Amino acid sequence: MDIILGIRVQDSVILASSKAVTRGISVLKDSDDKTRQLSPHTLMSFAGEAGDTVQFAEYIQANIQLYSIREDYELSPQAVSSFVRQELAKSIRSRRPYQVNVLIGGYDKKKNKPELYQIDYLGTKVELPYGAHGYSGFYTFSLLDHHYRPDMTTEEGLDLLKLCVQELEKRMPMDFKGVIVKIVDKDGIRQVDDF
Amino acid sequence: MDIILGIRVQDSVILASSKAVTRGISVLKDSDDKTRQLSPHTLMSFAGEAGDTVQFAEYIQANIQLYSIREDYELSPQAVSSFVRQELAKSIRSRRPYQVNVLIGGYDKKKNKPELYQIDYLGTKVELPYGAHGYSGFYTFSLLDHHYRPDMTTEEGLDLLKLCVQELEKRMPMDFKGVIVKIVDKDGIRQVDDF
Amino acid sequence: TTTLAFKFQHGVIAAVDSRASAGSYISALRVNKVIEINPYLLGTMSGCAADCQYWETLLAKECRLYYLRNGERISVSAASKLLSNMMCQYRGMGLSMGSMICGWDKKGPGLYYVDEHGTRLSGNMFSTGSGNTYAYGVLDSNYKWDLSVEDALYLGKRSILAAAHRDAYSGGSVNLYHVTEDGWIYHGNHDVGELFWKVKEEEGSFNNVIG
Amino acid sequence: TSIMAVTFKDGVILGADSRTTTGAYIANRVTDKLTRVHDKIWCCRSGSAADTQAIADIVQYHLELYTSQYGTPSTETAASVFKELCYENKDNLTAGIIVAGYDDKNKGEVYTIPLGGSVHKLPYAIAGSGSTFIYGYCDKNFRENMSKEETVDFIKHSLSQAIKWDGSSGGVIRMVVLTAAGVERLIFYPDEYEQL
Amino acid sequence: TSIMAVTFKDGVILGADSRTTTGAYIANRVTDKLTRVHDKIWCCRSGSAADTQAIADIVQYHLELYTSQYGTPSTETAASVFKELCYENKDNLTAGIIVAGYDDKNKGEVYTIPLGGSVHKLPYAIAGSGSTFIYGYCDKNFRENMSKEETVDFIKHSLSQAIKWDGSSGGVIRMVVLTAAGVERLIFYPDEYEQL
Amino acid sequence: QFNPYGDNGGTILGIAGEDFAVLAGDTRNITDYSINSRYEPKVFDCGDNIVMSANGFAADGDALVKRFKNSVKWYHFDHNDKKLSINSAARNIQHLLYGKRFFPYYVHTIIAGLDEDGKGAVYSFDPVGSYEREQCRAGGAAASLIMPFLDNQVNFKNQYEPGTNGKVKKPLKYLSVEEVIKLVRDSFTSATERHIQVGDGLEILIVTKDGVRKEFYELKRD
Amino acid sequence: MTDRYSFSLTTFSPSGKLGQIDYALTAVKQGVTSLGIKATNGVVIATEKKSSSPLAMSETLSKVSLLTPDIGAVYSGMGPDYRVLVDKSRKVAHTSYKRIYGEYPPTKLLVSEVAKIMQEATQSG
Amino acid sequence: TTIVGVKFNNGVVIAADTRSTQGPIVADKNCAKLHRISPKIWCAGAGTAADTEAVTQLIGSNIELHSLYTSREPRVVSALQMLKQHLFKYQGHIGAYLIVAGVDPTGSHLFSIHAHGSTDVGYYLSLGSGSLAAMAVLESHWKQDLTKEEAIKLASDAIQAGIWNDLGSGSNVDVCVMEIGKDAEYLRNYLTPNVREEKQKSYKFPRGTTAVLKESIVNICDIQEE
Amino acid sequence: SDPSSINGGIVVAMTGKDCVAIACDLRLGSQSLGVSNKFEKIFHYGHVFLGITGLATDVTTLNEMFRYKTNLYKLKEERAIEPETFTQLVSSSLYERRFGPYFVGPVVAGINSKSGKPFIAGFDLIGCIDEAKDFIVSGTASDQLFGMCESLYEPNLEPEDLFETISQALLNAADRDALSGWGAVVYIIKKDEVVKRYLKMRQD
Amino acid sequence: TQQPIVTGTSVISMKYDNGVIIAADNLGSYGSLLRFNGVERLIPVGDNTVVGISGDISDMQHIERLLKDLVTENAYDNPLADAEEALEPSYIFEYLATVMYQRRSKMNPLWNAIIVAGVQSNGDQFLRYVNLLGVTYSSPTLATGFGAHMANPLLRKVVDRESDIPKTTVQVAEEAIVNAMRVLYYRDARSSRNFSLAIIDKNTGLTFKKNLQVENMKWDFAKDIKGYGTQKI
Ligand SMILES: [Mg+2]
Ligand SMILES: [Mg+2]
Ligand SMILES: [Mg+2]
Ligand SMILES: [Mg+2]
Ligand SMILES: [Mg+2]
Ligand SMILES: [Mg+2]
Repeated sequence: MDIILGIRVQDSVILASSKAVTRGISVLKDSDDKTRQLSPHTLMSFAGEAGDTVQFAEYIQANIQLYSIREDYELSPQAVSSFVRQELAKSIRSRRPYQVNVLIGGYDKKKNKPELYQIDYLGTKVELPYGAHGYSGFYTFSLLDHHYRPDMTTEEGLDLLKLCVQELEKRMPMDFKGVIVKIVDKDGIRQVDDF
Repeated sequence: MDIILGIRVQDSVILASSKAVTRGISVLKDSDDKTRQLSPHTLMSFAGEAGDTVQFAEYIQANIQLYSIREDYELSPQAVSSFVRQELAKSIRSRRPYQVNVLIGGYDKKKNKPELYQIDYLGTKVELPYGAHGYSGFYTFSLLDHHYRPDMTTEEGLDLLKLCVQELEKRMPMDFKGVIVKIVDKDGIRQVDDF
Repeated sequence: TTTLAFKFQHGVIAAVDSRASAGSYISALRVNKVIEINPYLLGTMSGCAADCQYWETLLAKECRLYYLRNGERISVSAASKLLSNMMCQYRGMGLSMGSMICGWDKKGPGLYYVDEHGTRLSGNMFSTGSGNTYAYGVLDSNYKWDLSVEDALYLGKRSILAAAHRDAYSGGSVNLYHVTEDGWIYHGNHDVGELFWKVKEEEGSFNNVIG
Repeated sequence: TSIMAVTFKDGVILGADSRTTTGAYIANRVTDKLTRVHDKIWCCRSGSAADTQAIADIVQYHLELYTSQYGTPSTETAASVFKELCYENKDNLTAGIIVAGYDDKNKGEVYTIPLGGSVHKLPYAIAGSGSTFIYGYCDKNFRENMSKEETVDFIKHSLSQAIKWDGSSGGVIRMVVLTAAGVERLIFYPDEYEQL
Repeated sequence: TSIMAVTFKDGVILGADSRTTTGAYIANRVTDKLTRVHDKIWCCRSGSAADTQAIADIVQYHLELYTSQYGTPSTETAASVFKELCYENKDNLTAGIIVAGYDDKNKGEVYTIPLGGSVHKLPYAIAGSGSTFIYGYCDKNFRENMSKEETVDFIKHSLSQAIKWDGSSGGVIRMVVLTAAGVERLIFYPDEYEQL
Repeated sequence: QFNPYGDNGGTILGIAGEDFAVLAGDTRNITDYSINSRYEPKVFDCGDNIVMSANGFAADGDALVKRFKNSVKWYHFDHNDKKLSINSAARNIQHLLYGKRFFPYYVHTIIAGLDEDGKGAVYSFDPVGSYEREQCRAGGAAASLIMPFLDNQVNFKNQYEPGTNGKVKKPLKYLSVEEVIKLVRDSFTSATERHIQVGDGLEILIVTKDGVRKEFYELKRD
Repeated sequence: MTDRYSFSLTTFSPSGKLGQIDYALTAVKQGVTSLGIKATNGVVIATEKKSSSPLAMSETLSKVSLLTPDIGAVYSGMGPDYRVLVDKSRKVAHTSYKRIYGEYPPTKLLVSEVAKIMQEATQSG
Repeated sequence: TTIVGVKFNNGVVIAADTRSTQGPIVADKNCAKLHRISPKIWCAGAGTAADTEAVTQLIGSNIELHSLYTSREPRVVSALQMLKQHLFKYQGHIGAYLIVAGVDPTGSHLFSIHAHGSTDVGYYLSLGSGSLAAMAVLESHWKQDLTKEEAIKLASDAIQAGIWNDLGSGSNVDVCVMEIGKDAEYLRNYLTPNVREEKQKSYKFPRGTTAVLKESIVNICDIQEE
Repeated sequence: SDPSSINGGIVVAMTGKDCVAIACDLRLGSQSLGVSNKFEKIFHYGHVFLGITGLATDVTTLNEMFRYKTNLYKLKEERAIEPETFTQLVSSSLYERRFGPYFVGPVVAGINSKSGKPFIAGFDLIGCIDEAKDFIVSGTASDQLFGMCESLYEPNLEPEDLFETISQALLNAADRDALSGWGAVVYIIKKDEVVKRYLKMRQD
Repeated sequence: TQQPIVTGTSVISMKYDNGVIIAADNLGSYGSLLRFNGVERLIPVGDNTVVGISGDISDMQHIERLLKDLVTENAYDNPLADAEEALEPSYIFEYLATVMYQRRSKMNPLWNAIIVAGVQSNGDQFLRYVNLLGVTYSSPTLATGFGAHMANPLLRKVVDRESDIPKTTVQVAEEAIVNAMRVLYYRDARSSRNFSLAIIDKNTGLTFKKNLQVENMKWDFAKDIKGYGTQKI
């Protein structure tokens, strides 16, 4: 559970997350989905220490779902990201912090804009056109810095994402067993089943 | 420079060695040949600490080539393996030991028999029908224990080897960038250029 | 230790070795590494025996209380989650646990891997312990969904044997279980010493070992 | 530090040097280590200056409250309060205290409370880093029921030697005399005690 | 260990206890710590028993070879040889040695060689773990040009106190007298010196 | 730094028969190279036809036995003087042990008795409370010396029937109480010869339907 | 200083003779007679104690020497050369045998070691 | 290990137990700890067993050569000096702790040696893990002008104290008596108070109990003629 | 990490009536991984047999060293080395590496060709000789072997009875050791015949 | 967790036919400094029990106060406080053992080794040990610290097993104890010449002996010992 990438194009946010889970010297699973839907138009991917990642993600999910029911209203991606950041900033000075890095990809229905937020385990939040955690950015950012436009289509974003994964697969020592790719737009969240 | 496999079939010895070389967090090369021809019918593959592997391998090569010229005669695989073992046993109690594990695949022209020797950096020698170093054996030996016969053809040995590599590629966390495969038989040493 | 479990057409197979060691000394030749949580739920055991025994025996308490309250059998997903949440309570405290929760509920046969970190993975095939790499080799090359109960039982049995042979800390005997919708069925204790020679002759495998 | 208390015919006398050090630097060369916890119950302090001041202040409070309720406390009672604080908080304290007092019923008494917080009633006591060098001298020269003048000489000569050999000790020799007649402070300067 | 050497009118006297310990166990209660390196040049040993024996043996060899070539060595020369070994091998030695000797020209002399391998000529010297407790007593009671009987009493009383307070010291008090008249060994038992 | 644990040595042995059970232990108590006692009882009758020994760190051993004896007393109070069955005792001891999972009783516990069908029973515990019913179990200092001998002489491991040459195993015939006691005595005599912490005396508690009986035997005192 | 004689002092002459060895044998010829006889249950070695002066105590000069508890030696020729060879022979019996095998060497092998030492004084510098 | 030495009227006696251990396991139940440096100089060793054996054999070898060189019987002070200078040089890394005793033309002697190279003189000494048990006995019963019989009794009693009370010591008592003007008498297994009792059962197996795969004759003979 | 238990393995030797026996397992491993089931640990130089447990590279090195030395011995002495003499040679050779030792547990077994007396001996890694009358044990299951031998052994066993005793001692000890097993060999040694028997055992 | 500061060395004891004997020296050491010489380390409880304590002296004084409080507490609302409901040695030991184990279980031990010697109501001898770890054991002879290594071997020669107890008189037992104290004074660097000895007999009750000294010492042989090997003078 180490690779997560995100890219915000014209009308959508695309999140790509690796499928591998390793216990010791053995790869236990090659189809793991490192993501949770927080609301119909907000998706969060995650990576960090074993256990903490899913526990934190599900805890956030429960809280946003609770808010949605109470107010009969979907929080904006910005509001959700701020809530998540505070929880991590809270957590870093706890007895045992939650070692979890996240990307939040959401489509704001009010502003009609896609939004990508990158938050690390310290509670360091930034809004970006594209982002990553760990070492993923070391391999991929030079390609994204070169090819990225803000007026890219979803299809062009997927093609640039394929190039990023290919570079990861070439130069990265670990085998991460490919990625699951999900798109967040005005119509909601869907998974690209062939990548 | 981690994965090296060996299998002795009816009339030949097959050595499979990974192609990857890693410096830090970057894979520098995906076509590295972790092997040296010691004599026309003797091949040695190697794995261990960076630098030491090639230096030790080339030092052994030079010594066997020197012997070949002096006596106008090719040493038996057994004789070469004993020479190599002594050099490593010597090395383990040196100021700075050579951290190198080897497989020696040779065809004995006198006995008309293939022979595979496994020697670790301590100078621990064993003659085996199939062998490996490090953790490589943890993934592959259960397949070899099941499928291996001493009357296998070269083609059957290659097929069993493919199954071993496929299992490594599935359950190993590291991307070792495939393997270079070489065959040692009565006619000498040749490389399988499509694997 | 070597434990495995896998899903297939007519349920899930669970196979385990039975060795316990204290360093190089073999303390036990016959520990039971499957806990019969209840007649419909099984749990494997690797890591600390006490943690596995205590927390899964307690899981059975929770699953029984669940059925009394709701008047319905607990799912494999829910049971596995109750267990994973007990672990997260003692996170960082040193618990050592790695087991497969095996069962059959409304969604069919189910199999969840749970460990001390709180990890909770659904899957078709899992193996844990010092000899898991050896068992995976036999499993991956012979596994089909289309397996018969007879062939599936042998596969899990053969996969533990592979580990018992090569792994120094695995051996003793093999325990088989088959999980159906009507409950788990025990398929005996099988000495590895006797099984090895039997399998060697019939199958032709382990040619390198003299018999 | 070099401290001592000595019982004699008319009561008890406390003695001390005046040097406090931070490593090899003398942070105070005119320290008063003879500390009043009650009218005629005093103590000599050694170890952590913070700890022994904190302890002595708490004891002074306890004995002041004791006096308001039950009248004048005995020297044994004062030593017991010191011990309770030193023993129960032994993990977090570095204090070596000698307690000395004069009753009319019991006369002069001396109690030493070393690091562990044990109590030992003695005819005389020596403590502090400099005391090590005068175990021989004090054992050979102490007599019971000495006169005031003899006891002053004994303490003066003893602490003189402790100061001479111990770098952590020095300055002036302070003394407090506890008798029926009252409380008398004495001070002796280097030019006096160095020529002994 | 408690050792000392004291010059007096007719020469010099060396003194020592007889206790050697391994931790709290007394491995030898009748040790001879007064060792002969030449006829009228002796030494008191403290520190590592292995080291001080090795050093003393080497010195004895050096002074034996010196004597064969150049005649009787001075006490200063003996101290110099001790110093050379202790100073040059300071990293690998734990030795505290007092050297004492009698010449006719120089009479009684005492040299102390502490851990670092420095040399100090003194009228008298004390060393060993027990010496700490008698710095005060010895400084107050030593006089120059004492008689043989006075010097014996001074050493007996001094080492008695060192033994009394130091657990690492004990047993018998051994003494060696170096004068023009010759070499005399003395021994004093616990029943004698404990009642002093 | 304060070490709350120690090692008092000692070796214990539990064997389950067909209608009986024995729990044996040496009576020597030690620290380092010293003998504390040549006769310090280590196997205890806890009531309800159950015998117990908690071997290793004696302070924890005594504490656990004391608490289990207490648990038997309160089981009678709370459940109308019902007899505590050996399986119920075993599960109860697991909870006593696991209750201190993060500051364990540094002992290897063995209990012995009869099950509810009258058959011999032995249960074996690790320091943190994992347990199992077993036929044969040695514990403590010389456990590694004794268990291989028991595998061979109780379960007839590696023994085959003469003439068949490995084809037919030696049949697992049942052992009498006299036969078991012989194997116990020879186990401890052999352990005494080769292990410095084993010696002085051997005390055996034998459990049958008639109750608990004791037997004592001298061991070498060097 | 330094031993600058790093070359052989014994060399072959045109006739194939090693002069210094022949001359050493001549010195042996001038030496006092010594003999040895082997019996079925023992061996005897003997020689004359040719005393250089009657004031000399000839008991203090040992021509027959113990090498090991079961091996003895006698000589003819130069006495001082013999004495140092006995010293070397006694030592080599320990260093090259007893400290290795925990027993004294057999006669033939101790002889072999002494022989080697004498050979080297015929070739070394 | 328990070893002692005791002086008496006309000589000296040394004694030792016979248990050698690796950790809590008894490796040998009848070990020989009384080593010979020379015919009338014997020593007993505690600590690292190989070191006590090796250092004794080395100094013993050099003592023998010295005796042959000087035409004199070896002296105890020579063995002592050579042992200590060897042990000092190795700065305690050679873990030999020895009690050295013997008779020579100078008289009878008794010394102890520590691994770092310090030596001591005494009339009674004890070394090893059971030295405190042995010394307790020696301090209770030793006197001046002991006879040969009294010294042997005292020495063996001191070893017995170690045998019974020290877990590091056990089995038998070995003794060696060195008297002036006499041959040293080595008394191997002088006391035998720890014989194992008969076992309850015979564990002799029926022939054919063990399963066998292959049999073959091993050629231990050399290459044959013809 | 511990060099004496990386590879695993065991050796046991026993004396009988006019005979000796020496036996060993066949396992070589890399900690948990079993590498070879044909790694014999008993060698012979003439009629003297040497078993070696411990670090496998040192097992091989020492065998080659003692073959080297016993061959030179034979050429010079004009006779085969005896068990008593060879024991001293092993001890001497091990102690010369006092401060950089071979991590091994050697065991000597043989019959003196002149006296006919059975002989066994054991060593620690630095050369200390254990010359037992009854039995010697070595390896990662030495505790187990001590337990087996102490109860199973009785003096003056006939060759074929000694075979059963030593075999059962090895097998059952190895089955209580994770790092021993994977086959076993037993040598039965008489004054002028030696029989070698491979035992059938569990392969886990 | 702490470290002991002021400490007391060995306590030694044994059973004899009609009761028990216990002894301990009067020293309070401050490391290698023999600081306090008038420390009583045997503390009687009633007329049937003596508790001997070694180790940390501040903790000993605390235990001494607990035992004093125990006697006070037992007398409360107890008409038979000086008869049938008096404190037994077994009651006193079990209480101390409970406290010791509880304190080690909180990682804050009383840094002591304790021997409770006494005679029960029925005349039975009581002798049992407890220490900072809560470890308890009984034996015909018991000793702490150095005494365990040097005294026990000597005392076990008198009473080697249970059956030797009725054959051992009070004179023989006291003689053995006194000799053991001498041996400890020869060989323990943290011992003193002055000691206390207590006898609890089922007939003659509690006899407490103060200000005893080690006597009949052998030192004369020291005069002949010269050098460390080769020295003659
Ligand atoms: Mg960030
Ligand atoms: Mg839960
Ligand atoms: Mg503070
Ligand atoms: Mg000053
Ligand atoms: Mg013993
Ligand atoms: Mg296995």
